[PDB]
Amino acid sequence: KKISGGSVVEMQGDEMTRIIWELIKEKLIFPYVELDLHSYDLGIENRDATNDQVTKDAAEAIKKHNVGVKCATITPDEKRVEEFKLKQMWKSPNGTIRNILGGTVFREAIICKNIPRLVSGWVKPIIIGRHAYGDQYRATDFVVPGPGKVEITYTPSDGTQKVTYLVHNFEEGGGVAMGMYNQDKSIEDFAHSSFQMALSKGWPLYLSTKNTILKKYDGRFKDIFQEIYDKQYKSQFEAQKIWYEHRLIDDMVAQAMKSEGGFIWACKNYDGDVQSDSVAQGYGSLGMMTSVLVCPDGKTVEAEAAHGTVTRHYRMYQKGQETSTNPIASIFAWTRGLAHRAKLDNNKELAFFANALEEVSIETIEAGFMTKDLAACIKGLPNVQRSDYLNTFEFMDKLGENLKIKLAQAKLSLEH
Amino acid sequence: KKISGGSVVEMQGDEMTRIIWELIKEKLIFPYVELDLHSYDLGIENRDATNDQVTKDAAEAIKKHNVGVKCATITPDEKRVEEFKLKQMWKSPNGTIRNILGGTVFREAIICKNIPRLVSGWVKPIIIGRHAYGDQYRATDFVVPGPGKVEITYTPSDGTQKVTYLVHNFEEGGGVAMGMYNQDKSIEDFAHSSFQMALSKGWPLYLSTKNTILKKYDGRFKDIFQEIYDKQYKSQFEAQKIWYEHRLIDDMVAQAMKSEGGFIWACKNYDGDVQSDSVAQGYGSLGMMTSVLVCPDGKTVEAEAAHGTVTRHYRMYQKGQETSTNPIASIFAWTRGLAHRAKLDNNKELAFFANALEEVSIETIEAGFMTKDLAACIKGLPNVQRSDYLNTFEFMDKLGENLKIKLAQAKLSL
Ligand SMILES: O=c1[nH]c2c(Br)c(Br)c(Br)c(Br)c2[nH]1
Ligand SMILES: [Mg+2]
Ligand SMILES: [Mg+2]
Repeated sequence: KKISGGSVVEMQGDEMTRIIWELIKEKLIFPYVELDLHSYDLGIENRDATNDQVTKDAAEAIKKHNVGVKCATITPDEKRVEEFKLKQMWKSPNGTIRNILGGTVFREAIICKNIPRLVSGWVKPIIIGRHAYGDQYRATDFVVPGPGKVEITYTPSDGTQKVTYLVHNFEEGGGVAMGMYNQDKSIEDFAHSSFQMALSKGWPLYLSTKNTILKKYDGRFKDIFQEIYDKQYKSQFEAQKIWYEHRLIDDMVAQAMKSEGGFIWACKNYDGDVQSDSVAQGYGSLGMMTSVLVCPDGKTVEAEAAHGTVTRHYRMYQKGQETSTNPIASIFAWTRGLAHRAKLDNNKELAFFANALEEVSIETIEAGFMTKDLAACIKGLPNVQRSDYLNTFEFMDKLGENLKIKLAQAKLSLEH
Repeated sequence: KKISGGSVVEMQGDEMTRIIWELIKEKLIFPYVELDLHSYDLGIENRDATNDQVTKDAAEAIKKHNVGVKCATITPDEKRVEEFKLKQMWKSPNGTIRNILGGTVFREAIICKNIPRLVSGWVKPIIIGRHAYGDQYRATDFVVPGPGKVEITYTPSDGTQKVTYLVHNFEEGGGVAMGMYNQDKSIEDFAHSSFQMALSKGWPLYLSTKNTILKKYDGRFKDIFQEIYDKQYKSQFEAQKIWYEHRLIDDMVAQAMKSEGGFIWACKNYDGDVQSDSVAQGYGSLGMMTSVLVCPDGKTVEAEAAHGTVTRHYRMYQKGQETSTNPIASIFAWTRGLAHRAKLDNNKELAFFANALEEVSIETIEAGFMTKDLAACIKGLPNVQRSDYLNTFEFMDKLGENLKIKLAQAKLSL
């Protein structure tokens, strides 16, 4: 007897993280949970073979089944095109999925008592709410080949007017130009999700923009957040002795760095990409971070392993060398996805399991059993010896052992 | 007898930094240096009164005299428009000046042995090379009022073709849109300045972009840097056992944070704005940072006090309250400007003076005499008592006393 998991959309990935993904399912999920798994191969070869259609199909399946769990993938560059003999330099699958679903990607460090922080003052968590739609991630950028005029136009759908703004007149040589946008409804959804997250955690909320420079573009984010706060959330914030404030991005980063944590940080798409990584590194390890896309319907989520594909480790693995790759981000993509699945299905057994696997992952590391990266955090990379860490397989074995113990003990406890 | 300073363009600023600016010239510069000072009032009231023309005139005067020194100014928002009863919400004077001059803004922490870092590993300096032209700082952004099509077009000056790219078709409601650009020549100048800085310091250089997303726009920065490195700087870097590498911005920040410093970080305009402040905060204090615009001609510079205008302190000052405002950024705008002036004029006396004032500023803080902000860095703001710091006037007095001693001793040593 396994737990009835329900419907989950899974997206397979690339390189080392693809290997780890299969170990996780084989050792940590499948022995305990029975799932109706809707699998999509987002490996670079399958994306190339389906002309990136598999990415769009996976995003539509998430809309249908409400929970997706995604493995980290390769976003190809010139070198990758040559390596895999790709038809095109395919766009980021994350950008494609996020553009289809919309929402806010909430990112937070996975804290272990024995991992030292780079920022000693951060005693409370920092949650990054990254706007997942538009801006640089759905932009139109091109090379300007020589002298000439770049203009940007708006034509309302009634056809009664046309506005033409001059971007730049290139007089000597060329350069680059780009157009980008955002949608009012997407900004409103981002605001609602940020206010709701601040209220569920009982922490103040800060929105960062550069509205002093982008008066109209960033000014709209600032105006939409303020308007929604004043009309729908101000009394709720006052009741919990918390607040909402707008800050300039350069002021916000410096304020975050010298703070003690304990706040929600609403970031525009590009800033949330950079800041979520910086904050994760500030808590100790870039890889020790959750990443959950919360869609506007309040029912759909996509949990992911946000970090790289770890090419260096993958090359070693191919050459038959020993590797010690951290699987926690991939584990927490599963647990966060299963926890949301459990919440939708009112499934106490799956809710218990998802939480238990997160506890086991943290308790394992805190018991002194970890991969090379985490061992380097504690000791410093030059002082790390083979005895200080477990290889990928040894670490997964330790986790499997600890998970079995935790679930067996919980079964025996509820037997009265 | 005073030192013959030469021609310097000065730009007066706003609020608390304006007060401090006058104290600096009165106590630290004028008693020792005779200057042909070309003064421009970039105070928010004068910018409003001249319809922001004073900003453009100051930028042209920098082109002419090759040295500018700028006080921090207000970039107005809605609240500022009401406060000063402004005709318009005037654009950032820094954006206006940088757009006219072009170049790279080099930013670096001002290190004092007794100020604790937030990042314990940073034992060597991090120099940020911020591209000072285009991108978000010369963008065309607007509100999209409802459903309709946003398009971006390119028309070559020969008129033989027209490219129209669809930005977005707004189907339900409106939003926002923007167009932005950069110039090949400006990118090439940014590359040259970054490679030259890395070679003068003997440190590796990293360029950060998001070329995996903005394949064409950021790809051009990456291609121009690589092309210039391979053709003009690779052997020079190999001779100093240093290197140049491109990194994705999110990877670069994490790598910088866990490093020990000791590198040049070439940043695009927007990233250099955020990262220069983050790095300054990592070394201990946001305000303890130099900011020098190095123009493409290799002759023109604009040194500035890049931090805030300290409105909170200014309000206290107006109410007759005691204030303790750090003047170091404004002092180093003067010293960096005078050092460049001295280099152009081959003036050993001015070169000595500029360096001496930087030494005095650091030695004064290291002797335990500092403003409230620096005292809070050492003790923690709740543990700071009035006896731990000097007010603005007391601190400026300490510096003046120390500067007089240093210059008198150097004169006697001749
Ligand atoms: O953009 C960012 N963010 C950031 C942080 Br959150 C830290 Br702790 C640090 Br030390 C630095 Br350099 C940065 N840069
Ligand atoms: Mg990232
Ligand atoms: Mg800044």
